[PDB]
Parts: sequence; C-alpha cells; structure tokens
Amino acid sequence: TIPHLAIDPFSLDFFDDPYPDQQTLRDAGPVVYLDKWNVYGVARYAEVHAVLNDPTTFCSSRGVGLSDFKKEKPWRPPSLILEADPPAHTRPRAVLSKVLSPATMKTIRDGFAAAADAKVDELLQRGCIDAIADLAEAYPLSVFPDAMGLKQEGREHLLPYAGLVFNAFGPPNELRQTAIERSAPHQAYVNEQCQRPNLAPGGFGACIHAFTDTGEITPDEAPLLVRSLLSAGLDTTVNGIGAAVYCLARFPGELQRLRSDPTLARNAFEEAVRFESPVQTVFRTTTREVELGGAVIGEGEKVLMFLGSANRDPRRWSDPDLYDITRKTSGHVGFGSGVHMCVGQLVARLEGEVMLSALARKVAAIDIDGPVKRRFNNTLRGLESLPVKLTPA
Ligand code: HEM
Ligand SMILES: CCCc1ccc(C(=O)O)cc1
Ligand SMILES: [Cl-]
Repeated sequence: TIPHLAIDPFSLDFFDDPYPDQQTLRDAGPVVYLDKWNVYGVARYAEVHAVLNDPTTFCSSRGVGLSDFKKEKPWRPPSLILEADPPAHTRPRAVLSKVLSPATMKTIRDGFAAAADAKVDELLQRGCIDAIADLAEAYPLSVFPDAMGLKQEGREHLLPYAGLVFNAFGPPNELRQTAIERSAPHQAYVNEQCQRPNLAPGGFGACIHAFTDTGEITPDEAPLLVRSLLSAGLDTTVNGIGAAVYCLARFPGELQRLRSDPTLARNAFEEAVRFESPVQTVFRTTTREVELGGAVIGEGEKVLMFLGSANRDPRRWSDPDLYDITRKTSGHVGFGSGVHMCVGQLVARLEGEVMLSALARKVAAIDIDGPVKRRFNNTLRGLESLPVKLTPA
C-alpha cells in the first residue's frame, strides 16, 4: 500500500538539486516510506498541512528531528517550545509571542530599516560583493545580536551554533556527526549568554527574563527560551534574505517590478520564503495508530514533512517553480502551520521587508558575476557564496 523509496533526502546530491526527487516523492503517493532512514514521508501540500495541524497525533515532544527522544538522549536539553506539546507548550509560546510582539516590532523597526539602508549604501560603494557574507549574513548580524542584548565578544559563535542545531535535526550522517564533534565551544558560549546578567536591558533576552513572574514561565525556564532565539533567530533569516537576493538575481523582471513599487517588498520576501523554503524539513512522532492519506501509520513512528516540496506542490500552487512577487503567498508552510508556526515570523518578515525595500529603492540591477556555491545542511537550504555586481539606481 505505502510505496517504499530509496531516496535519501539528507544526501548531498539531494541538497544540490532537490526538485526532481521532491516530485518523485509527491507523485509516488500521499504517504511514502523512506527505507534509508525508516521514516514515513509526506511531500504534498495537503498532507504536510494536515500533519502540522494535528499536534495531538503528530507530536513534537519526542523531537522534531530524526532522533526519537523516547529512544535516544537528545543532544542538548529539549527546547521548551519547539520540542514541547500542548499544554506544556502553551505558556512558553505565549511569552515568546509577547516578547516578539507587534509593540516590540514598532520599537525596533526604524533602527532595523536604517541598518538595512546603510548596508546597501555600503555595498554600492564596493560594486562587486558576495551577497551571502556581505549581505545575507552581514545584515542580520548587524541588527539581531544587538536586538537580543548580546555583548560584542563571542558573536562569532552564533552562526556555527545555529548550523549545528539544524544539522542535529537530521539523521546521524557525516554532516550531523561532524557538527556535534565541533559543538562544545559554541554550546558553551550560547548557554552562558542565556543567563540574565549577560543580556542587555531592553533586549529580547532581558524581556524573556522579565516575564518570569507572571505565572507563565519560571526563572529557570528563561535561559532555555533565550536559547531558542539564539538557535532559530539568526541563521534562518540569513538564508531567507539570501533566498530573496538569489531570486531577484535570477529573475530580473521581478527586481524590475519591485523597484517600480517598493511596497511589494514584504510579499517579495514572503514569496522567497515559499520559493526556497530555508527550513526544508521538520519531523513529528505519531502518538497512536493513525490513518493519513490512506496509510495506516502505527504508534511511535517518525514522520518527515517536506516543507519545501509542499511549497512547490502543483496541486496547491499555480506555476510553483516561478518566483512571483505578487503571488498570493498566504498558506505557504515555510514558517510552519498551526500551534508551532514560527513565533519569530514578525522579526523575520521585518528584516526581509526592510532589506528588500532598501534594494528596491537603491539598486538598479543585481547580476551574478562569479561562481555560485551552495551550503549543505541537513535542515537548512541556502548558499555559501553568491557573487553579484550591484548597479546603483
Ligand atoms: C525566514 C526565517 C525563518 C524561517 C523560514 C523559520 C521557520 C520556522 C518553522 C518552519 C518553524 C516551525 C517548526 C515546527 O513546526 O516544528 C519555526 C518555529 C520557530 N521559530 Fe522560526 N523561522 C524563521 C525565523 C525565526 C526567527 C527570526 C526567530 C526568532 C527571533 C524564530 C524562532 C522560532 C521559534 C522559537 C520557533 C518555535 C515555535 C514553536 O515551537 O511554537 N524563527 N520557524
Ligand atoms: C525547527 C524550526 C527552527 C527552530 C530551531 C530551534 C528552535 C529552538 O531551539 O527552540 C526553534 C525553532
Ligand atoms: Cl546547546
């Protein structure tokens, strides 16, 4: 009944070009079995959306990577939000939602926007740049560590730590084992910065610690919730902004439309999230026997959701393989869906919008002018290097 496939969705060949294999995964059936890793897979929009929206059957507290926390020790103490189910999930979720609130966005927007304009002006003086190191990495590093309230020293640990986190969701392949081999210093830095005295007043980290007296979280929960933001809050935005720049570089007609109406910036970024899906995959674990698209999945099974494939499923999207900055993007699953849907999405969208606005107003052309290099990670999709020439408007 369930087709068995040998595709390794965590192989370098797959990362290098996932799209043919994602169509094979979709077209084989609504539910497949991946013999390489002994997990169920769902690659169509409908089943990805259904699974994400049934957290009782498809739980998160046994891990959202391959490893099952009922069978193996997690590589670090479980996240109190990502790797929790309701009800334990609910109040930590509420705290992070208030920390990363509309009011907070109002407080940081003008500085995020000025930082975005400044970086584009700086890049335009250089002309030829690497849109990864010099833009997609450099811009989030100039606003996000400061918005967290982190000291200057040790920030070189943040992207290595995030890479480790996202590799650690994957199977025990060489990418994961090498990441864990190298983890100790990045882990030590990140855990230390989560302590209340290390987080500058008015920042995200200080605000989490200040929320430890409401009956929602206790003081000993606040360090791990800071850890969540230092895990999920930087590398994702690097790859999201990198996706959007890569899209604009590959689709000049869409850069030209965005220049003509910079208010399209927010949707141009949302579409880049759908088109490249920086977070490619998430797992769940079944808490009971369940029917899903005609397959009977037993209890205690890992299920792998292909977010990138769901976002390119022709059953749900017209011309899914086109980048369209006026597409109605509502409903894509690049930020997830349901109770765990990205609690940091307002920060991500704010960074993406003000960077795309800056490019829309200041840049006339983005031309790839050098070898493109992909970056390989078990969970994140994005580039290592993207040489572009920027032409001023
Ligand atoms: C383009 C940028 C980003 C993308 C594509 C992205 C993607 C995702 C996805 C797919 C999930 C759902 C995981 C699941 O269902 O198991 C998620 C959750 C989460 N994200 Fe984001 N994320 C981004 C940016 C951020 C930022 C900027 C922050 C914090 C400042 C953040 C913090 C979190 C947290 C804490 C969760 C856990 C939420 C929960 O379990 O309730 N993310 N993200
Ligand atoms: C898997 C989605 C991205 C993500 C990564 C880590 C965390 C966390 O450490 O809580 C939350 C979300
Ligand atoms: Cl850790």
